[PDB]
Amino acid sequence: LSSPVTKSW
Amino acid sequence: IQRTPKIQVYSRHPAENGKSNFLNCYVSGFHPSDIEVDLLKNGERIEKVEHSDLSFSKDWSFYLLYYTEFTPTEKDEYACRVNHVTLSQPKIVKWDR
Amino acid sequence: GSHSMRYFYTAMSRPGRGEPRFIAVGYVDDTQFVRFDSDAASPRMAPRAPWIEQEGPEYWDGETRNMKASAQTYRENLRIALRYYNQSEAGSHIIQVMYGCDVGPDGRLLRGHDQSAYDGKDYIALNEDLSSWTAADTAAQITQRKWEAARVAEQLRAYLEGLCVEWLRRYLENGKETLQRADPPKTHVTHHPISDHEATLRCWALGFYPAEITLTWQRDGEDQTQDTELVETRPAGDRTFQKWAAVVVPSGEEQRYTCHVQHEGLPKPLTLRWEP
Repeated sequence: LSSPVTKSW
Repeated sequence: IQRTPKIQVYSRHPAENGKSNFLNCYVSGFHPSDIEVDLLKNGERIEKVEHSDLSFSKDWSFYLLYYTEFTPTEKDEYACRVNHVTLSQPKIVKWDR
Repeated sequence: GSHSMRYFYTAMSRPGRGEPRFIAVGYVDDTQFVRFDSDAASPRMAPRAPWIEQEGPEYWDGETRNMKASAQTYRENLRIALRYYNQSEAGSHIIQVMYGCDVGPDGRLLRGHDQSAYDGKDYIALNEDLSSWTAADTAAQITQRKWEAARVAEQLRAYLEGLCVEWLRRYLENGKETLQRADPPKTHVTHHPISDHEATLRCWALGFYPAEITLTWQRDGEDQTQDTELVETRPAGDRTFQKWAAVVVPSGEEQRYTCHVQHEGLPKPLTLRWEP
């Protein structure tokens, strides 16, 4: 299951 | 900024003339990801060659497996032809059993 | 014994040729089980291993939604990266991400990973504590300050310690026939003269899983690392892998050379030599 965490640079 | 592909041409199983098999061209260690790969039978491009989904190694360099079904003989010559932004002209690697 | 789950994202911009391509793949150990490609006719998270196919519509729809959200986020990240590096909008650039978890035999978290790159170089990495960051340069430091302000490391830690390990355990159980089966190498040594006083000995390993293997040549019991030609471990296409190691030896000295093979599927390391 992939990560649901948003990572905006 | 750019890394040229390593190329291996090989069969899935040990080659036996007249027996069906898979011809593989594994390109790896390259960056960026755009690459052109052809499988050649006697200098001519094999159609409907399949390939793996783009992935990359721990050093961020990309790898792809191109493959097609084939039946090796004693006369037929197979090769892999690779082009990449790092290459001035297509590099050709001959299949050696 | 030990296992890993890893997701790999590639986001590649392509000025003049539409929006950046986003491709995601998921692996358990050396077995790919899912893929997503924004360039597909109908982009969706799609099965690439038989044991994942049993997951229901909620799984695939949720994963597809997550992948499209991720694709949007990383297109935006490419735009941002352009600004951080004072780069023009005319060039093609790549963001890569690899993340996931390692667990031991008892299924407990060994450690987590979340590392990102820009144009093939380290950009920013979650430290092993899963609470701090290592930025490679001043741009990545900007990103780091953003993630610290937003406590992103906390959310990542929650994922890596929670869902990542739990679903990895689940996958290991559903695919135990293959994911928990090691296939040992089939090994042999070939001999080809190159001249009247030198010959190549080549030690072959075929059909093994997982990919991790050690092939070494010894002469009179001493490792020949500097003199050994070692090809990169390569996939056969049937889940298994291949590798060889070659050494050039003086004619008549072949029996002074031994090949040593270490693999998880072998109860003990193998020693073999050329058998004329």
